[PDB]
Amino acid sequence: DAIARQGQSKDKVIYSKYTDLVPKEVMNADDPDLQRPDEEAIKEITEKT
Amino acid sequence: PKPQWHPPWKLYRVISGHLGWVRCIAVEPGNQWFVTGSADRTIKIWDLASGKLKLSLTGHISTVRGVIVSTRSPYLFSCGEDKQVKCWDLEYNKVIRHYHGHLSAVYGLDLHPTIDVLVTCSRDSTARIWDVRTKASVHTLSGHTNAVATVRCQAAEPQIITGSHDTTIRLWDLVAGKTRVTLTNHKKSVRAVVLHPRHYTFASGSPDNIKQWKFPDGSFIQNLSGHNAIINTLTVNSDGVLVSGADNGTMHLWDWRTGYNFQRVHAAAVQPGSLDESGIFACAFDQSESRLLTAEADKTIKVYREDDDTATEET
Amino acid sequence: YLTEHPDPNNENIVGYNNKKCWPRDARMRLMKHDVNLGRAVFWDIKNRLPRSVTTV
Amino acid sequence: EMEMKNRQVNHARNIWDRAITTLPRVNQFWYKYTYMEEMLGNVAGARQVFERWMEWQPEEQAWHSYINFELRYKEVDRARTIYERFVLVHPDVK
Amino acid sequence: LSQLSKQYSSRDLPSHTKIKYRQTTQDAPEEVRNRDFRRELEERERAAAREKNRRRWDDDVVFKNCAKGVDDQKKDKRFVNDTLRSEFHKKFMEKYIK
Amino acid sequence: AKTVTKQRVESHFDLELRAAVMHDILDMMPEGIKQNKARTILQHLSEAWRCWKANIPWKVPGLPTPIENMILRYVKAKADWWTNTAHYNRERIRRGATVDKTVCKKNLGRL
Amino acid sequence: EVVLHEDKKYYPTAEEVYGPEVETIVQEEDTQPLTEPIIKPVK
Repeated sequence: DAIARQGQSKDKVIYSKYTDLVPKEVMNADDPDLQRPDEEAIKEITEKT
Repeated sequence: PKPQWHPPWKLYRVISGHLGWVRCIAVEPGNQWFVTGSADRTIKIWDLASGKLKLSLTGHISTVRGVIVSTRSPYLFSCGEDKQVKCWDLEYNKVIRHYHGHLSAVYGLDLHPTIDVLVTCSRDSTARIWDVRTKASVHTLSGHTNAVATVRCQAAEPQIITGSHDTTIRLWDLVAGKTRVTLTNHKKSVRAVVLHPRHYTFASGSPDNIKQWKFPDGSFIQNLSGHNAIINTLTVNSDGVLVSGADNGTMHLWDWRTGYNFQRVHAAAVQPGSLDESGIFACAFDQSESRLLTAEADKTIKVYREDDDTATEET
Repeated sequence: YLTEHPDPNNENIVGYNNKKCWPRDARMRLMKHDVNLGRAVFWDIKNRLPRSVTTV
Repeated sequence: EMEMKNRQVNHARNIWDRAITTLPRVNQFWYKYTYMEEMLGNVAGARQVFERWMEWQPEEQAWHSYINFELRYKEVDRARTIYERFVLVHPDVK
Repeated sequence: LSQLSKQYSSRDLPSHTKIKYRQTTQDAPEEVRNRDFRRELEERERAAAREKNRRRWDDDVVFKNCAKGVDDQKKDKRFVNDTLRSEFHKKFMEKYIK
Repeated sequence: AKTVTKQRVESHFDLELRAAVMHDILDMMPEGIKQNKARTILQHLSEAWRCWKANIPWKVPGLPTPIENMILRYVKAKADWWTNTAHYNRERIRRGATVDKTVCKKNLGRL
Repeated sequence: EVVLHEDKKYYPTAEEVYGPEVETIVQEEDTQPLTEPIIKPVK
């Protein structure tokens, strides 16, 4: 499965195994998962931008 | 189990009179006025508050394929089939500045919520990122084998995305002057893109199937299926329903958190005798989601409201 | 023609009106007999009144 | 196919694995995998082909033909368990 | 890159160097967050949709009244998708061809 | 540095019209064929040319009715591009100032 | 008793009678002037 990383490999690939074909369980209600990080993340990201 | 009691969505009002098919649609942040890009080469402005119009904008060399409303300044970003993407100043009743660098027609445009920049989906396949207020640009986004259908960006982690005709939805990380990831989920060209108010998962759609992907890290969300047709647009509202407009005229409302859509809407908006296959090219949800602006190739913008009924069936 | 004209009072330019260019200030402003002249134009229309023909 | 006709065939088989890591398309992956397994690497080619076919989606004619070729190869013992797993993945009357 | 900067051209001169922030008189983001615009638009459309309101010479003729009582047959305001004739190109071609 | 206006804006509108028509034409059939879609741009293109430009319906026997209806829709949109613009040309001729010969008598001949 | 010479009918009544409760609004005349382009009179 690591053969798909041949060539340039740094950070974002996120396709190797086929386990990502079907999603995980179903839609659920969670604050960190289903919404977003805190406002300080958008503030520091906006300042970095 | 189809929870959260999806309410039925119905019509509100009918509008017509445009000289050509409506390519794009946009609304003011305070719901004061509306605007629509049209095939007639003149930028349309319609104030819908009473069912009225707004103003007739002119000077676009070709049909406007997109428009945007800046929150900070009264300048509506303009994009059209003329390959000239020009943000317009409306303060003087005349434009702001004309952006440059697009090699071909601009299929889309977007505005960053925090930083000042101009995003564009250019049929050259080039998605233009522009440092804007300075008259500057920012960076050129490439890598799509075919033309970029859609563009989306946010002030969160580098979520940037451009829907591409090449069947691989593009993901750009702009912060580094870079990209993000290649999305192979869509089996065909994705002409639809949406950003849900949940903000956790980026939404997209294609005629083959609709692809919803939970981001930032490269994770996905779900595969929306059951509507087979060319997908003109996808719009996610705050109530949990996302209307999907099609070129065939079938708008399918979406229950999302339930795992499947909230409605299959088949209706005839057909104008007088000229009809052919023209469907609804674009649609927009209101601020309070009390109505839905319907822009169709028949030059009829029809808002959609509900009758406040119980209903709530299942399947 | 007044009974055939569906309005109690308001009368637009109707059939014949807006004579300006050459006698700009020497033309007529308006009169009740001018509305009677428009009703006379309707009396010329209905006076001819072909079923199917190209008319005035 | 042009690289397969060469006398090396090592870079052609490794290129076939590179196509397996590339878009499988469920056509050239099973067909090219059957060509490589038919060329050489019986136990290995059927192992990687069974792991790949058991990874992304099941099959019908490719799965039944793969279990038939793996059964007629040497023994049907492993092909019986593989047939029970493939049949259990997509049950049906056929 | 660190290259491809040599000469300039027109239309590239410094322009709009100072942007314009949203004034509190036009659009305030906090006022939009606290906005009543749902009920404000329901009441606006409630008012607008609430009130909308607004004799031998004659005998010697060989014919009689022919066209009478026909007015609304031609729609005053009609938006037609067909651009061939409709209302517009009917009078447009009528004035440009005779 | 494109879109020179004059008569060049129409060529970019026809090329861009044939651009999205190729993507939607490729999205019309779920599988179909690859090279078969390229030749359809000639039949639909010229069929719309002689279709709208002439009085012939340009009906193709055994045609892909969804693709012929989409190309007929967008073809009628192209006719509208030559309709309202021609109405503006007649307004720019009589009322407006005349420009040269070619464009003038051209649009007059289209009308 | 049949139709009109110059007027007659070409696909009429379709959009007007389509929606039973639908109200169509088409303004081809003015739709506000260019004096005030929805700006802020901060003068």
